[PDB]
Amino acid sequence: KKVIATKVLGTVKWFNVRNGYGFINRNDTKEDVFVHQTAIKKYLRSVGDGETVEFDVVEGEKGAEAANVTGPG
RNA sequence: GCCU
Repeated sequence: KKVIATKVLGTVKWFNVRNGYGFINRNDTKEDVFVHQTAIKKYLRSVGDGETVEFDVVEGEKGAEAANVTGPG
């Protein structure tokens, strides 16, 4: 998957642990980006609604998606 | 695994 942007900050809109995905609102563009549980760095791979996260934006098979999702430090 |  092609990297489109790196070191992007965003706010978690919601993340559903039953379905394994959610959306992050990018702080730089105000657009939502899909996030799958497997894209979150070390339950073990989850983020919380309302938290600020840092991530890359990549081109998945269905459009842009988050990758390498971590805390901002 | 694209609005729960």
